Amino acid sequence: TMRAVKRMINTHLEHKRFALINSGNTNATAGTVQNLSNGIIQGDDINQRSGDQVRIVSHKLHVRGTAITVSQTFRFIWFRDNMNRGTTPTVLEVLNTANFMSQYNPITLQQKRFTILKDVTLNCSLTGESIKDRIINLPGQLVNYNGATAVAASNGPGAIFMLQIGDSLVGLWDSSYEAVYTDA
Amino acid sequence: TMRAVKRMINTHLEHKRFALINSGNTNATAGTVQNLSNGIIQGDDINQRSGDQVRIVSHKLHVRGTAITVSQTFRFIWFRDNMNRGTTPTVLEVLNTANFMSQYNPITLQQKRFTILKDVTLNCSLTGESIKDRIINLPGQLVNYNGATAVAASNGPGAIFMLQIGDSLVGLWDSSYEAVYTDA
Amino acid sequence: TMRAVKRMINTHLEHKRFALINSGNTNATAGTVQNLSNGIIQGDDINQRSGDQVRIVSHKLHVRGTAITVSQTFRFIWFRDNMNRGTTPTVLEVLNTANFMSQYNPITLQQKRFTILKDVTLNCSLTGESIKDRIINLPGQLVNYNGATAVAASNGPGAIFMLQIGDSLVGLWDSSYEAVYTDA
Amino acid sequence: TMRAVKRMINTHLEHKRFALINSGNTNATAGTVQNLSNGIIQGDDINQRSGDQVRIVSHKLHVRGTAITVSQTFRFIWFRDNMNRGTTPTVLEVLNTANFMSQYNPITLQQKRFTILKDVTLNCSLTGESIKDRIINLPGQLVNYNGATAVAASNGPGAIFMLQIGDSLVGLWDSSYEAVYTDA
Amino acid sequence: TMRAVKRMINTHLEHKRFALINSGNTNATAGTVQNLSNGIIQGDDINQRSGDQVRIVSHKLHVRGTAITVSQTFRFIWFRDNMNRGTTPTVLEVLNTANFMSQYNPITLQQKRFTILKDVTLNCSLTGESIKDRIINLPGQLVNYNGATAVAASNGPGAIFMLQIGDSLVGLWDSSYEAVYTDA
Amino acid sequence: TMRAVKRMINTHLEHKRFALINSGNTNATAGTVQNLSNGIIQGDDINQRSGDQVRIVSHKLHVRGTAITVSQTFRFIWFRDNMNRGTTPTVLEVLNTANFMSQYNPITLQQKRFTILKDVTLNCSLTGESIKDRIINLPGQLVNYNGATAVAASNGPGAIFMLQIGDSLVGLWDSSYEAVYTDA
Amino acid sequence: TMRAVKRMINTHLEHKRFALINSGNTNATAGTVQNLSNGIIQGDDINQRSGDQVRIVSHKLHVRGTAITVSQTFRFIWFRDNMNRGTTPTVLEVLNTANFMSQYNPITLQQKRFTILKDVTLNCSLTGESIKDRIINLPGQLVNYNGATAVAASNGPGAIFMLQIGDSLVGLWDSSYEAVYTDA
Amino acid sequence: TMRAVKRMINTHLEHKRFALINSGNTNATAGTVQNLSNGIIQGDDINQRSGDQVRIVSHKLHVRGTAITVSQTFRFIWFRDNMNRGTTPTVLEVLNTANFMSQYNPITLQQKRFTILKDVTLNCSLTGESIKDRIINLPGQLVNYNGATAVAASNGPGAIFMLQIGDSLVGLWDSSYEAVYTDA
Amino acid sequence: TMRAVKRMINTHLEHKRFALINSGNTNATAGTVQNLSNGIIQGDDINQRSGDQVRIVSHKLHVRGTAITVSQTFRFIWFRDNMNRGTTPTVLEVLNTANFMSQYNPITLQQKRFTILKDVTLNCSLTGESIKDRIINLPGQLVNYNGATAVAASNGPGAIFMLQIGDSLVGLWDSSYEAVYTDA
Amino acid sequence: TMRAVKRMINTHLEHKRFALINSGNTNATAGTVQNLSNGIIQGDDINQRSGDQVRIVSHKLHVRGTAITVSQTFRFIWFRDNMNRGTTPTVLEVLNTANFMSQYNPITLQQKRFTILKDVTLNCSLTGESIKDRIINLPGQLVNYNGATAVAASNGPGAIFMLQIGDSLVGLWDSSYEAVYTDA
RNA sequence: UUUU
RNA sequence: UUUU
RNA sequence: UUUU
RNA sequence: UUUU
RNA sequence: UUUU
RNA sequence: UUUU
RNA sequence: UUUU
RNA sequence: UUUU
RNA sequence: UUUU
RNA sequence: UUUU
Repeated sequence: TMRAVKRMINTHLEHKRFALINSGNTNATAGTVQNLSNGIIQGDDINQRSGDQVRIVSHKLHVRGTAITVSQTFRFIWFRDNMNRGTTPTVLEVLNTANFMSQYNPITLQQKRFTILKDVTLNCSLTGESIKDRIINLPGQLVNYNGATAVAASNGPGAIFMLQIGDSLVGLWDSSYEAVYTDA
Repeated sequence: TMRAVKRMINTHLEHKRFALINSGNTNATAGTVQNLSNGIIQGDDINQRSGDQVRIVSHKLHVRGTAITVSQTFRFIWFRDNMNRGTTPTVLEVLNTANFMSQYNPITLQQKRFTILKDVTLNCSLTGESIKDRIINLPGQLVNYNGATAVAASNGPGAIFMLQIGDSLVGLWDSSYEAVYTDA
Repeated sequence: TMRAVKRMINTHLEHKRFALINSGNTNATAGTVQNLSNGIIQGDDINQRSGDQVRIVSHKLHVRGTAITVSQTFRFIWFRDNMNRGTTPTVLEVLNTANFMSQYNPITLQQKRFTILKDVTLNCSLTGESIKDRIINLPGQLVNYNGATAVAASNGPGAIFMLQIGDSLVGLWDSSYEAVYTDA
Repeated sequence: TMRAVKRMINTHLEHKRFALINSGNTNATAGTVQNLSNGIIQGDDINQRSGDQVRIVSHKLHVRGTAITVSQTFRFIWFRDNMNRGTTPTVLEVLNTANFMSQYNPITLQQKRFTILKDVTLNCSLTGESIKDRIINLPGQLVNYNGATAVAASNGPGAIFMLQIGDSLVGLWDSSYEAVYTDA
Repeated sequence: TMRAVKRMINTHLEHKRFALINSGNTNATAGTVQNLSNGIIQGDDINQRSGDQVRIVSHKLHVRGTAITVSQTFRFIWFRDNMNRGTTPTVLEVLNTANFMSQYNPITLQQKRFTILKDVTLNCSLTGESIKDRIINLPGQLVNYNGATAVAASNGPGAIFMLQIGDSLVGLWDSSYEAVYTDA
Repeated sequence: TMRAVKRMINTHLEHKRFALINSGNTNATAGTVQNLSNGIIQGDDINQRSGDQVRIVSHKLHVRGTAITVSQTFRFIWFRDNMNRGTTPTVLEVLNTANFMSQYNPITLQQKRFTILKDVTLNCSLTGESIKDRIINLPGQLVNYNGATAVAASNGPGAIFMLQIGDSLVGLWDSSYEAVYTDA
Repeated sequence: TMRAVKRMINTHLEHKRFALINSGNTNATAGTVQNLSNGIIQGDDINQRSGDQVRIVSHKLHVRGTAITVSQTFRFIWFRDNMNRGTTPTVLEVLNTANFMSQYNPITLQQKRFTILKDVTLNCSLTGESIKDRIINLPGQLVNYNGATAVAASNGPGAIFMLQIGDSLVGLWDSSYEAVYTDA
Repeated sequence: TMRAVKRMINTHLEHKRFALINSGNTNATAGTVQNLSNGIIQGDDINQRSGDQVRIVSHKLHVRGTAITVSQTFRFIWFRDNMNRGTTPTVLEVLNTANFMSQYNPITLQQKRFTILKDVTLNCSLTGESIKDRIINLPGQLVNYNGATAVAASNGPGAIFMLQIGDSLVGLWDSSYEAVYTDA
Repeated sequence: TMRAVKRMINTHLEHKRFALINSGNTNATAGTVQNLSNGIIQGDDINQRSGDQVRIVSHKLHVRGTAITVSQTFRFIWFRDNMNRGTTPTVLEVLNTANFMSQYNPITLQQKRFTILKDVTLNCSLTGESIKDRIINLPGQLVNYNGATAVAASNGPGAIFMLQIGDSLVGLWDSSYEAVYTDA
Repeated sequence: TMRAVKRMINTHLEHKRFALINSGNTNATAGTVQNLSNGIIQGDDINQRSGDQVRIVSHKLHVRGTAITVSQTFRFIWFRDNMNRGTTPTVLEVLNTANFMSQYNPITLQQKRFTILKDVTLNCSLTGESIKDRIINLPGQLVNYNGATAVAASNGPGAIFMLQIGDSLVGLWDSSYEAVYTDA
C-alpha cells in the first residue's frame, strides 16, 4: 500500500510557506548570485523553521527583465547548492567564465556541487518586446542550514539560489520566490 | 496494511495539550461567543504551537450552569468555524435570532460556515436542581490560524468556539476546555 | 488453548481482599487527594501483602456527597499513579488549576504519569436532591510499593488514589473502597 | 509493507542532535548522578526542542578515568529514569548501598523505575594502564520533560542519566554524550 | 436435543409460589437482616414445600424508602447465604463495618459464604424525591432447609435474605418478595 | 496442551507441608470431633500460611485403636466441612444419632454441608488382634479460613476434621495427619 | 501453545530481589566459603521469603581483587550445593586439596553434590594491573531452606555459595551478589 | 547475471595505488586535520590520476601513538568530506568542541557534510603500554578533486582526511595510508 | 536411533575421576616432560582403574607461570603419546630442538607418534603481568597402560603428558590436571 | 564425487616436513628479509625434496620480540614471492619506504609480485609487556625452486619469506617456521 | 469456542 | 530431532 | 512462531 | 489502482 | 435451531 | 484483523 | 499423548 | 549461485 | 553430504 | 524481502 503512506504522512505535517520579492535590480555583466531559501529563519511563524532542516514540497520562481537604453539580454539560473558550507556561491563557481553566454563550470558540475533547476534567457528589445517574464514551478528537496538567521553563514546543503547575468548594466530585473515546505 | 500506518505515524508525533477555564460568567439573553482554540499561541511550550496549523486529536468541553434569583435556562453551543478569517463569530451568525430557543442561521449552516459539535440546554431550577453540568469529549480536526497571538485576528479556518445564551442575565455559568493536538 | 490458562492460573492464586471506608469529610475548594491502595500493608492476613507487589483483579469505589448550607458540587477523580516514588500526589499534579471545573494537568497527562479511572461530578441541591452517590467497579492492574507500612513513602508505581474537589467547604462527602487482588 | 513505513516516516522528520561534554571530575566514593538529556531545552535550534517530548533515535556515551595518587576504580552506570517527576535521581535510588561494588536497589529495579542501559567498571592502575575509556552507542526511546529549561525540575519520564562512583576521591573522570532525536 | 429437555421437564413440575410483604420498618444505622425464603414451610399448600429442598425458578424483590424528618439514605442488599447452618446472618457477616457506606466483608466474600444478588441504594430527599422504590427480578437457584417451620433454625444453604442499612433511624422502608419454585 | 499447564503451574508453587499427631485419646461413646487442618496458622514457615486460603494437594490420615479392658470398636470418620463458619462441628451434625453404628445425618448430607472422605471402623479384640491401624492418602481441595490462629473460630469452608466414636470409653486411639498444600 | 504459558505464569508472580555486599576481605591460601543465598530469610519484605523454597530467576555475582605487598592470585568459585543439609560447605568438599590451583574434589563432583556455576581466576600484579574484577549473570534454579533465619543451619538443597582461595594472605577481595526470585 | 559484471568491469580497469607516511608528529590538544587522498595528483604514474575523479576500491590507515613525559591519550578520526570545496577541514567542523573527548559537530553531521570511517582512541601509559597502534582497512568510494596538484584547493567531494587530537602536546604519533583506486 | 545409544550406554558406566597437582617447578630451558594420566593406577577407588585400559570422557589442564628475577616465557605443550611403550617421552621427541621457540619434531609428528592437544605460551613480565595462567578443557580418548603402578614403565598408547620449556631457569610454574573417565 | 578425490590423492602422498629456528636477532630500522622455504634442499630425507617443486599443505610461523634498553616495536611480514628468480627480496621491494610504519610498495603489489600472508606488529614495553609473540598457521601453495642447495639463487616462484623491521636496533627477535608439504 |  |  |  |  |  |  |  |  |  |  505504498505511495498511499506518502499521502497520509504529509496530511499530518504542516505545509509552511515562505514568500520573497526582489525588485528593481540592475542587469549585471559579471553576474550576481541571489539567495532564495536563506530567508527562512529559525522561529515559530508560518514562514520560519524549527531546527536546521526543512523539506521543500514545491517552490516557484518568477523572473522578469526590462530593457533600458539598449536592447539587452537577461539570464537567470535557478540552482541548488548541494554542498553549501555557509556561503553565497560566486558566479565563477557556477559558470566557466563570468559571461552571460558561458557554459557551466566543468569541475563543480562534474562533482555535482550544484544541481541546475532551470536556466532561462530573456532577450528584451527596445524595438520589440522590451519586457519579458517567466514563472517556473518545481517540486523541491531537503534543505539543510548552518545557522539560525538570514545571513550567508546559515546557508547549508540544499540551499536554493538564483544567478543573474546579462550583457548590459542598465536594464532592470525583478524576481519573486515562494517555497512550500514541511518542517517536522 | 492501512490504518496501521495511522497508528505508527501518531506515535512519532508529540501530542501537545492545552487547557482553559472560564468561570463565573453571567447568563446572556442576547448571547455571547467564547474562544476555545484561540488560546494556543505560537511558542515552544507544551500548550503552544509552531506555525499556523495544529491538528486536534481530541478535545473536551465542560459546561455548568447555576440558577440565581430565578429558575432559568442555559444553552451552550460548541462549534467549529470552518471559514474564520480572523474574528470571533457573532451570535446572529450562528442563530437565526438572538434568543435561546432559536434554530440555526439558515444561510451560514447551508453554506457550512459552521459545524455544530454539540448543542446543550441546561434548565436550572431554584425549586429543584439549581446546578447542572455536562462534559463532552469528541475527536478533533485541523485548526488553521491567521496570526501568532491570542487575539481575535488570529482565529482561522477550523477555530473552535462556544456560544452561550439563556433566558436570564442573573444566573452564572462556568466552562473549561482541553485540546490534545499534534503539531508536526 | 490460551485464555484458558489465564483461568487456571488464577484458580491457584488466593484472591485477597482489602476494604476501606472514609466518612464525613468536608468538601474542599482547593481539593485533596485520598489514598486507596496504600492501606494494604506487608503482613500475612487476607487484606495484607507479601513483598512489594500485588495485582488488583478488580476494585470498587463508592462516593457520596451531601449538600449543607448551600447547594454545591462534589467532584471525585479516581486515578492510578503510574510513576509514584513514595508520595501522595498533589491536586495540582492532576488538575491544571486547583478548581473543581479544571481540566487535567497537560504535562502529567501527556507523559502518562497518571491514568484516570473515573471522573465523577455530583451536584447536590438543597432545593432538590441533596444527597447523591455513585459506585464504580473496574478491573485492576499491578500495584508496586516502596515500603511495608501504610505511609505515603510506601506508595509506588500503580498506586490508586482519589482526588476530591468542589465549590464549597461546608458539604460532606463519604467514600469507601474495595480491592480484590492476587499476591503470588 | 510494514517496517518500510517506519523508514519513510523518519525521512520526513528532522533528526536533531545534542552534544555534551563533562571533563575533569573527581572520582566519588559516595557517588554522583549526572544529567545527560536534561540539556536539551525548549527552543528552535538544532540541539533544542519544541514541546515537552522528543524521541531519541540513538545516543552515545563516552566515559574515561585517570588514576591519580593511587590505583583506583571508576564505575559508570548509564540509565533511563522511566518515572522521573522533576529531579536528578540520588545514588541510593539506583544502588542498594552507596558503594562502587553495590548491586542495584531491589525496590526501584523491581518496579522498573529505572532501566540500566550500560554498567561499566574501569580499573585504572598507576603501575599499569592508568588511563581507560569506553564508548557505547545505543538506540533510544521517548523522552518526556516537565519543564522548558535545563534544571532538575524539567527532567521527566524517560530522562537519561549517568551515575559515577568509585573507590577513591582523587582520580579524575571525563564524559561526553550525544543524542540524535526526532521532535515531531 | 438438549435444552429442549429442560423445557419438557419443567412442564411436568408444579411451579409453586410464595408471596411476602414487610411494610413500615424504620431505617437502621446498624442495619438489619430480613428473611425472604424462610417463610416457605413444610406443608401441602401452593406456597409451602415437601421435604427440605426447593428450586427457585425466579424471584422478585420490591424495596421502597420514604424520608422522614431528614433527607436520608436507604440501602438494600439482596443476597443468598450459600452456607447457612440455621441462622439469620448478622450485618457484620455481610459488611466489613456496620455502616451504610461499607464494602463487603472481605473474608465471607472471599470464601463465597454469600452471593450478592443486588445492592441498591436509594437517596430520599425531603426537598426533592422523598419516596423511591426499586423492583428486581432474577432467576433463582436451589434452596436447602434445616427444619420444617418458619424459624431461623430452618434456614439452610441457599437461603435468601435482604440486608437493610441507612444513615437515619427515622425514615421508613417497605419491601415485598415473591418466589416461584419447583418442589419435585 | 491442557493438563500440561497444570503440571507447569505447580512447579512454580511451593508445596508447603503440615504435620500433626494426636496420641493416647480415650474411645468415646458419644463421640468427639478433632481438628486436622486448623493447625495451619498464618505465618511465614513451611507449615503455615499467607492469607486465609490454601489448596491441599494431598493429605494423609493415620488412625489406630487399642482395646483395653474389653474388646471394642473404634470408628473414625475423616470429613470436609464445606460450609464451616468458624466452629468445630458437633457429632450430631455428622451422625443421625450419637452412636458408633449410626448412619449420617440426613439433612446435613442432603445439603452437602459435609463431604465424607473416609469412614473407617476398627474392631479391636482382647482375644485376638487388640491393636489395629489404617493409613489413608487422598488428593485434597481448597481450604478457606475465618481467622489467623489455631482456634475454632478460624475454621472455614473446606476445613478438614475427623470424628471418632466407639462402643467403650476405656480403649485408646491415636491419630496423625499430614497435609501438602500450595499457598499462592 | 507451550513456552507462552511460562511467560504468562511469571507475569502473575512477584519477582522479589535480594542484594548483598561483602567488601575488604583478605585473600586466603587455605580458602574460605561465603554464603550468597543464605541471606534471604523468612519474612514479608521484598528481599525475604515465605516458606522454605524460592525459585531464582536470575542471579549475579561481582568479584574483585586488589594486590597488596606482592603480586598475587585470587580465585572465586561460584557454586550451587545441590544437597545441603544445613551447613556452609568446607573448601575441601569442593577442591581436591586446599590450594588455589587444585582441581575439584573427585568424589563430590562425581555424585553431583555441587554444580559449578563459574570458576574465575584473577591475577593481580603490582607491576601491572593490580586491580581486577568480573561480573557474571546467570539464570537460576530452585532453592530449598532448612530454617527461617540467616544461619548455616538454614542452608538447604540448592543453596548458592562462593569459594575464595588464593596464593597470598595480604591482598584484599570484594564481592557483591543479587538474586531475583519468585516466591509463590 | 549481475554482480558478475562488476567483477568483469574491474578486471579491465587498472587498480592504481598510492602510499603515504607521516611520522613523528606531536600530540595536539586543539587537534589537527591531516590530508590523506590529497597526495594523488594529476599525472601518468601508478600513484597519480587522470582528470579530477578516482574511485577508491579500498584504503588502509595505520595510526600509532607513543607516550612521552606523561601517560596520555591519542585520538584519530578517519573521515570522508562529502562536500569539500577546496579546503582542509578544521577541527571544529568535525568536533563540537576542540577537545579529545568531544562528540561530533551536531550541524555538520546532521547535514552529512562528513562521514566518519573510523574513530580510534589509544591510551598510552608510561607505567604500562606506552606504544599502541591500529590498522584499519575499508572499501572506498568516489573521490572528486578541484585541482591538479597536492594543495588544499584541490580537495573535493569525497576527499579523505584524518583528525588527530589528544590530551598532551608532548607525545608523538605516526600514521601511514594506502589507497587502491581505479581511474577510468 | 543412534547417538541416543551413546547417551544410554554412558549412563550405565561409572565416570571415575582423577585429580593431580604439581606446584612450584622451575622454568626449564632444556625442557621437561610431566606425566598426567600415569597417576591412575590399578585399584578399586574412584581415581584408580581395573585392567590396563580406561576411556577419558574429558580432561582439564591448568597451567600457571610466575616470572622471577627476569621477565620470561613459559611454554606448555599438552599432548597424547599414541604409541607409548612404557616411557616418559623426551623433549627432543616432541620438539625439533630443545628450545622454547622450536617447532615440532618433523619425524614423530609425520608418523603421528604424538597428537598435540594444546600448545600454550605465557609471557610473564616483571614490568607488567608477572603472573599468567590458562585452563583448557577437552574431550578425551582411550588410554592404554603397560603396567599397574605409577611408574614410567606403565605408560602406554594414549598416555597423556605435558611438556614445559622456557627461556629462563628462575621462574616458577604450577599445573593441575583432572581426568573424568569410564572403566568398563 | 569431487573433493573426495582430493582426500584420497593426499593419502597416497608423503607429507614431508621441514622445521627451522632463527633466534636472537636484532631489531632492524632499515629492515631485513629472512628465508623460510629456502632451507628445503634437494635430497632424500623427510625435510628435503626431489626435483624443483614441492606443494606446501600447511605452514606455521612463530615470531617473538623482546624490548631491550627502550620500549620498541617489531613488525613481521610473512609473504610469498610469486615471481622469485633466484634472490632474497629487498625490504624496498615489499615496502614503499624502509620504515616500520610504511605501507606496501605500490608497484610490486599491483603486479602481484608478492602475496602478503600475515602482517604482524608487536609493541614491546619496558614499563609493561616487554615480551610478545604470535603464532600463525595457514594452508600453503606450490613452491618452485631454481636450484638444489640452500642459497639465494635457489629461491623460485612461490618462495616463502619473512620481513622484519622495527623502530630500534637494540631489541631482540626470534622466529621459527614449519612447512608440511607433498613432493610427488 | 469463549468469560468472572 | 539432537547434546554433557 | 519464539524470548527477559 | 494511482496523484497535489 | 433456540427461550419463560 | 482492527482501535485510543 | 498422558501422570505425582 | 555468490566474492577480493 | 562435506573436512585436516 | 529486510536495515541506519
